[PDB]
Amino acid sequence: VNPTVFFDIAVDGEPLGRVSFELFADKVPKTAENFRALSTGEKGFGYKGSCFHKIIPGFMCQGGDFTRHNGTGGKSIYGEKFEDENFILKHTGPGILSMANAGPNTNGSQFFICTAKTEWLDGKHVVFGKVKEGMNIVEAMERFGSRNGKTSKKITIADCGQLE
Repeated sequence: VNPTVFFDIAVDGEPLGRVSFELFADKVPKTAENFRALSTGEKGFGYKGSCFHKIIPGFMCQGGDFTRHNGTGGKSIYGEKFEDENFILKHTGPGILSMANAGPNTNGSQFFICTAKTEWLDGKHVVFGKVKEGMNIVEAMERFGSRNGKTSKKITIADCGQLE
């Protein structure tokens, strides 16, 4: 019953491929739900059209700032911010999907996809999903990043929604 959502990823507008994700609703219901809803855009805003504004090769690709596209924006579907649901799940390797934040209980809409084991984030970021299909696309994405996270082409979610 875990949901599956997808991003049609594009680079300066040119389709790269579809990545799909398993959201672990069975362990972090509220967090999975937030990402699911923002992927369908059913609440009237969401991820369609936003970019990955920070990609650091060999570390992670971060996105989800759909209000300001630069790491300052984003909102949850619950209000402005919500709490750390739990730290059951660990950053075990590439493909892990996890919440960006600015300290305890500051979950918005921003997230990142690990491109390695990043266990130093364990117990400080809530892990809630995993890539599933199209890890390779996220690897291709890694290559438009830089050591500081500035990206050298506009990597976008041209479309997104739920597959199941």
